[PDB]
Amino acid sequence: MSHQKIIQDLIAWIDEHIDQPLNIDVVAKKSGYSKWYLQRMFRTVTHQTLGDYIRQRRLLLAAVELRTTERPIFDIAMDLGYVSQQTFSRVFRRQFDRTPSDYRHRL
DNA sequence: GATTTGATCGATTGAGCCTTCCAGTCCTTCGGGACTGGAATTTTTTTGTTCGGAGAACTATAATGGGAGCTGTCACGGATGCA
Repeated sequence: MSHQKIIQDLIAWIDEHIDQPLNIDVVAKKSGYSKWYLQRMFRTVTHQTLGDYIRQRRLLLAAVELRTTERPIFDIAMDLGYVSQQTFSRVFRRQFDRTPSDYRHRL
């Protein structure tokens, strides 16, 4: 099996258990690889970060789960990768130049 | 609820550490799928012998008419063949 098939399955791996408390080290058990072999191969194809990749969409899916539902932000930290809200809001201001609170108020 | 700061898990990746994925080439080895001579075997028809079989003429005292066990009791009738 060539390597361009695996990252097609690696992105067919991730988007189904984002509401789960998921990490990179369980991907390496499911893909059988080591913990380090995931992060070299993503740069030949995407030229982005795969360590922050599973952390990017826990903003992007909390950009619709907070947006559609009436969920408050202090349960997003304990499940979607963090421990407190003071770090979750900072990753948003580097990505899309916004704060989480005034992200919904903009119709 | 929005942000400011210290260090540390992870690992931005960079090199550095190690055999297999598999086209099938080829190998010496060997009984199968090619039909075969030659040698054995067994009938399958063929040849022949011969004992019984079986067909056949002849048998010269004189012998000159059978019945031979039948039909033991249906009676009514419809045409018949005489008369």
